[PDB]
Amino acid sequence: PRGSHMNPKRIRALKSGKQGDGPVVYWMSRDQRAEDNWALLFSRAIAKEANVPVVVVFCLTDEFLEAGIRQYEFMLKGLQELEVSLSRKKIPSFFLRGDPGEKISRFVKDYNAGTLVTDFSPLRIKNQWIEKVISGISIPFFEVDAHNVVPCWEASQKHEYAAHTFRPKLYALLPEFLEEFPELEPNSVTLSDVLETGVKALLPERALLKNKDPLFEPWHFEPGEKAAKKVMESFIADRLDSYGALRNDPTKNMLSNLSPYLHFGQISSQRVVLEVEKAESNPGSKKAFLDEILIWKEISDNFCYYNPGYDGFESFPSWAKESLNAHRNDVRSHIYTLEEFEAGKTHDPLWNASQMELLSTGKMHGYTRMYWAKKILEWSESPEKALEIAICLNDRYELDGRDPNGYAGIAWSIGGVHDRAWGEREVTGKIRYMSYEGCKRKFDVKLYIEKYS
DNA sequence: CGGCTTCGCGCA
DNA sequence: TGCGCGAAGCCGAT
Ligand SMILES: Cc1cc2nc3c(=O)[nH]c(=O)nc-3n(C[C@H](O)[C@H](O)[C@H](O)COP(=O)(O)OP(=O)(O)OC[C@H]3O[C@@H](n4cnc5c(N)ncnc54)[C@H](O)[C@@H]3O)c2cc1C
Repeated sequence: PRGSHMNPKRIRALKSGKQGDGPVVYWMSRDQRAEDNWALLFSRAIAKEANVPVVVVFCLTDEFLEAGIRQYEFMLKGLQELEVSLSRKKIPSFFLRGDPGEKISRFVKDYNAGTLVTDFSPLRIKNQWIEKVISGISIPFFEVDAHNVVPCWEASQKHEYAAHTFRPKLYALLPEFLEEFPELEPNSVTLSDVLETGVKALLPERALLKNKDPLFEPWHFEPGEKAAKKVMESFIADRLDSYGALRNDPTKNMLSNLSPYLHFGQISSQRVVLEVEKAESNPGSKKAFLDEILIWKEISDNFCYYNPGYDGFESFPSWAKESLNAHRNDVRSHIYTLEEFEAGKTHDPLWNASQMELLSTGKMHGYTRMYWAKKILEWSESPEKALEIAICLNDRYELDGRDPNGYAGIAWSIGGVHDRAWGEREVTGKIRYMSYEGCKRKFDVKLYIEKYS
């Protein structure tokens, strides 16, 4: 519907109805940014065709209490910045509190909205909210993929077994869907209290040391749309060249460090891709980084979109389910409870340091996250309980948590999703093994351990 | 049947 | 350090 720099395959109809006479509403959830946002861009273009203004609505659920302050403050601080950015474009933004199923339905009826638009998330709860909203409105309802370069439903119509089968499908579609963004045209027809409330409720559950001092260090990542672009620029200028060689060395700060911003949608992944492609850097680094942000990120969306049990044992490939089941009665060399993992009270100082990097920074290094989750399986009572422990700690403490990438990455580590079978072992069966000595031969483990006590 | 993210391991 | 191989199962291939 309408457009010049607008591929209509990025948009799909969720509900048919008679377009009302009122404003077009972008229900923003996953992509909390004003620039490089196809969902906001398509809402703007729709509003222009109907000769009405575009508005933005955001509903804050009670689901923040299940995580921590660190995610709550990162999102809210960024949202305070976004509120101003939209204001400059004469686009009003309304922030609701409660269940989106009821509030968004009510918001469209009370403000006489003409069209409703939302962005795309493959997670179960978003689909739940959408179905409730559909049953509570009569205006058309659209969905736009503003998070993936190639729309999730276009890249593939099925669960992809591996990156080597998904890669050619995804990259074949890049010349069509990888394109520059148009400017957001302003409207022509023209929070801080929520933040103090949520913190007061989340203070009793704060991660604290033995000195009653909080563990989280908030200065490693400034939230917001402007900071995200700043992190992207310094990556291309200072880190991209060495990425290909040092990306898996957790003693070196060579990752992009973009994942917190990407998760809350404060920066567009397509934007990162556009700028990295144009950079003249190590071709091996660019290929490695573009592979991660394109293939692996968007195959995580694919995984959750086509496996609604994406966070459960049932979603593992049959060979992994058969192997792990056979080893359910094997004696584990160690058994730790969730609380003992959470506090870093295992026998393994490398594991403990990884959990400490997570507790202190809210961003565990990408390489050690594999080691971290595989030892949770190795030292747990059962595969299901390891999945519970890993998902729990990931979503509680990772700034980028509660994300398709986390479920796919944990399912890769514990259940062999998007991996293959390896040598038979006790307890972990044919799931890929990673060892302390394997890490010693790859990077300075003692240095990593010492930085994080 | 070729060859698989991120493996360990032997060996330059 | 980097490379090649081993141990495994299966997908798209033919
Ligand atoms: C056990 C486990 C849990 C994970 N949990 C999360 C999570 O909660 N949130 C999250 O965003 N990522 C998660 N990942 C993926 C990966 O570890 C992080 O995306 C990465 O560490 C973020 O740092 P970065 O942006 O510097 O990564 P970079 O090396 O700079 O990569 C750039 C971007 O590529 C994407 N990417 C990189 N590696 C992967 C991967 N394996 N799968 C999917 N996308 C990837 C991410 O969007 C990332 O931000 C998890 C991986 C594992 C093994």
